[PDB]
Amino acid sequence: TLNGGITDMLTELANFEKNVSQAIHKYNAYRKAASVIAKYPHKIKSGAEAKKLPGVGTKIAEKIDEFLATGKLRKLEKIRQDDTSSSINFLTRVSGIGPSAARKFVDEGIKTLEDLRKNEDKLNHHQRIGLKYFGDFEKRIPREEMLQMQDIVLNEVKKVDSEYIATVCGSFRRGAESSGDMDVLLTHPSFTSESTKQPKLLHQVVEQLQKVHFITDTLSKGETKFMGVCQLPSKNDEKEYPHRRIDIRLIPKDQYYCGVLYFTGSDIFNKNMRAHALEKGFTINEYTIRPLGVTGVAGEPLPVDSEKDIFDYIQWKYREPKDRSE
DNA sequence: CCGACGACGCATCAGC
DNA sequence: GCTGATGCG
DNA sequence: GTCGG
Ligand SMILES: Nc1ccn([C@H]2C[C@H](O)[C@@H](COP(=O)(O)OP(=O)(O)OP(=O)(O)O)O2)c(=O)n1
Ligand SMILES: [Cl-]
Ligand SMILES: [Cl-]
Ligand SMILES: [Cl-]
Ligand SMILES: [Mg+2]
Ligand SMILES: [Mg+2]
Ligand code: NA
Ligand code: NA
Repeated sequence: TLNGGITDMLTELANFEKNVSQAIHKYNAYRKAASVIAKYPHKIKSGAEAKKLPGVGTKIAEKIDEFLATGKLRKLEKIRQDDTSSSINFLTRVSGIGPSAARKFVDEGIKTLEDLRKNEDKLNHHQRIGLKYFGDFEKRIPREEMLQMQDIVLNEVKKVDSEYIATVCGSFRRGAESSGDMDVLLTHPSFTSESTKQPKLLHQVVEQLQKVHFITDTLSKGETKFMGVCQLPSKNDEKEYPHRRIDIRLIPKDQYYCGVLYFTGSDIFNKNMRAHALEKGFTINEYTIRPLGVTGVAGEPLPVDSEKDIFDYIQWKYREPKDRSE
């Protein structure tokens, strides 16, 4: 990767601001600069060259100059030395521990993996599962395994009701050679924006995937969103596969294209696109694109029959999923 | 200078 | 119990 | 932290 040293430094700065400083706009600003530098097709030679890119300003250009000249950033060398920041940064790597809980735990003297294991009684359900699979959740998923997982989910949903449609989204749909988790978009004709003609539509799918021992744990579960844990079956005498994170989102069937646009991401791509929509006078969520009125209040949903229709409303050329990895 | 920075589901808690 | 705010994702 | 107006 052409500018990997720079984008790694900006990512570490972003994480510092989110986890330690609890400065979410600085977190998003460093992420935006790292994203625009990541796609820049030249090896950056100066901070001035980088400042030409949108989202890189004076402060980050100065940090890039320091990094290019020395290979390091003093500000980060200090943060890495700092016990409190280091402990907080670590604890947020556990799923369900965010910046607030991480600082609370560090305040109570809970600062290592050992400390967490000893104090399991102070964790909520999600954090408990995140700790149990801390090691597994740090591993990437090879695309070959993503394909096996897709084949299980799609076949088990079909067994519940052949009218379900399950689509694997996220980085998988963008063509990534490895993924951090599996994201599944689910639809069923009995659930539309107009009516819900069947209860338990997500529940029945979750139950079936549990019955065949694919889903192993639940982090959170409502009528439309499931967050949990899953695992591929292994063969005789084979080492078990790592446990993996799985997210399932049931979307109204008539709102599939807004839903698949949202669930394909990337998250930075959606933020860029939704910000552009606002500049163009629309608001986009996972259900609808609506116009903004003279006062800025959302109007009625606009008709959408393809992902491209949403790009057309905001005057963007269509971008295939593989070109949305921002 | 200075306001705005994407949009939302589920879990948890405070206050009533 | 319900409603609203906050955390986390 | 950055940017548009
Ligand atoms: N704050 C966020 C977080 C995520 N998503 C989205 C964009 C996605 O593509 C997606 C699926 O979520 P993931 O967190 O699982 O991210 P990815 O699938 O894109 O990458 P990976 O899971 O490989 O890390 O959620 C979004 O719009 N806003
Ligand atoms: Cl901030
Ligand atoms: Cl460094
Ligand atoms: Cl809506
Ligand atoms: Mg994903
Ligand atoms: Mg996910
Ligand atoms: Na710039
Ligand atoms: Na976390």
